[PDB]
Amino acid sequence: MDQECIENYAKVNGIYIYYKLCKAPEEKAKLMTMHGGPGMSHDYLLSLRDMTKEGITVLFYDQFGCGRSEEPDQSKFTIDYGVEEAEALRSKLFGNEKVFLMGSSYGGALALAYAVKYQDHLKGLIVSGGLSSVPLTVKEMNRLIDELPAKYRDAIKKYGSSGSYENPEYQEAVNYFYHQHLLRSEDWPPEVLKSLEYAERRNVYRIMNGPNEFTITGTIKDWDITDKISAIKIPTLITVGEYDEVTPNVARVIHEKIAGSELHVFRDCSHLTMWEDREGYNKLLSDFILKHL
Repeated sequence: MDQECIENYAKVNGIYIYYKLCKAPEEKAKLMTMHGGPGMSHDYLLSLRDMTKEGITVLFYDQFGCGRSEEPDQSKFTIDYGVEEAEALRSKLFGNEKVFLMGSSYGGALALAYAVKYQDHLKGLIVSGGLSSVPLTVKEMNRLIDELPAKYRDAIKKYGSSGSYENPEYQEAVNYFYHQHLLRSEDWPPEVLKSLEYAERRNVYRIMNGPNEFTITGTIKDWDITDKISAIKIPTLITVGEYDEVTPNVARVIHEKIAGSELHVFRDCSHLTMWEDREGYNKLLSDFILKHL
């Protein structure tokens, strides 16, 4: 039915990286996945496991410094290193095979940076709630914040300006935003909480990203490779939720640059669409993958 995903410890260049590879039956192609954050874990992407019964193998893993993986030197907390970490893993794990790369959110940005350099080692590309620019994302998130009820908006422009991220009136504003643009479900699945827990437990999120989804003061604050992605020539699927915290306008910019790419906006979905519409999401991706073998 399913076959017990297999877990193992790697050792890519210098450090220990955890990776879970759920295989076949009837191997048609492999799909490497990249969780978001930066600084979350592979867990919230587990819903994509269903695609194994479609002949698609889904490779999971905690990126450097995340989840179960060990973190490297701080100077390596970069998207460029994450790229080399992914390529290195692929090469050491699949030799010279071609593969499909999916990316969620910051994982989407990482996937784009990967593809830009190693699309040669790539069969297909999927970007969900991703971005080619952190400054653009931030400007869009600021608009979403301004459409928020005066209370939560004012609470963000007050306690956010004094570093009072711990303040209750501030956390209450973060939950409202999240339940509107991060995940629009009653019962947040367990896998989502584990990744969230992991984000706060390790040091990647705090350093590379910042305090939260809409306060990106970390090291990637100026990252923007919008001018490089048009170099991507492989088949590409871009998805984004209607109420997505990383807005569809952000998704459009990626779409415009990658010729032949398809763009899908899931209605009534936000950022974590794998959970909001698990079935149409898994279907859309598996259809895209198979038709591009």
